[PDB]
Amino acid sequence: GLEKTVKEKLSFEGVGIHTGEYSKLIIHPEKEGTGIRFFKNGVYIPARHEFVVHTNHSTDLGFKGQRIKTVEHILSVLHLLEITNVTIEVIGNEIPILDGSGWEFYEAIRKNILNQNREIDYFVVEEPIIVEDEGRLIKAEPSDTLEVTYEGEFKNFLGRQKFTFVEGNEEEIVLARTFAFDWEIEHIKKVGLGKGGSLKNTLVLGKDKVYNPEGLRYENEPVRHKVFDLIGDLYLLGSPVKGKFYSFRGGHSLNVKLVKELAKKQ
Ligand SMILES: CCCCCCCCCCCCCCCC(=O)O
Ligand SMILES: CCCCCCCCCCCCCC(=O)O
Ligand SMILES: [Cl-]
Ligand SMILES: [Zn+2]
Ligand SMILES: [Zn+2]
Repeated sequence: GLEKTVKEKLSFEGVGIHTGEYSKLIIHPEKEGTGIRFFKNGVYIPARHEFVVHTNHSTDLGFKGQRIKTVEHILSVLHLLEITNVTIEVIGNEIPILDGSGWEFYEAIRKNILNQNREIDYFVVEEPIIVEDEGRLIKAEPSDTLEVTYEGEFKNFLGRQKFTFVEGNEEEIVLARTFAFDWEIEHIKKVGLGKGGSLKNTLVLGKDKVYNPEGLRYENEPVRHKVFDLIGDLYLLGSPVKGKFYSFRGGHSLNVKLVKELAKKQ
């Protein structure tokens, strides 16, 4: 595939799920070889693993005193559409959560793609690798196409379920929303996070119920979202990725761990 950017600048605004503050981003086109980078208060923050500063409840990046929380959804959409050269100006300290999925990002960007004059140099997983953390595990192996499987084991009605993404099925995960278990909301609030969360941007699940009146978009929306999250974190490798991944109860922390190990080996 050819490197790509946007035909014209695109903007999105709303509240940050964690800061609860107003935030906006403006995606500006860039020439070939530029890569993906954020811009905040005068500083450019490359969308790469070296700049990750936090991974609990979101993937946050930072450089020279400037931080941007929750980049996983916008990066996932960019990765899925193979947008390789753009500057994402950010107003605020976090990417707007919108409806909790990548839908708005996806539909807007997909309609404004601009192919460029340069072949994409994909990050190709060369050899099998596995990272673990108290039961949680992620395995990556060679593959000509990006394939991502997530298997969860939930302590509620969801039980054990899995979902596999394969190239071409982007629409099957870009609508999956951010979720959250009622028994964990106090903690999230207590650690200074989740200030902008609401039934409008997050699926709240109980031991045996779904609080949102709209219910789940798919019986397995949570695992679909996890796949969506992992795909965004994988883009932190600096280039579109080709490989087969299997995540069992993985989260941002483990996702970034895998990314750093892959980058290290290669
Ligand atoms: C670990 C990942 C997730 C990010 C989740 C942040 C969102 C915080 C939750 C806010 C929802 C509050 C809803 C009130 C509780 C209720 O109705 O039972
Ligand atoms: C179903 C749409 C209704 C809006 C969703 C209701 C959830 C909002 C409650 C959290 C907002 C309060 C933030 C705070 O804790 O100060
Ligand atoms: Cl925490
Ligand atoms: Zn926590
Ligand atoms: Zn997410």
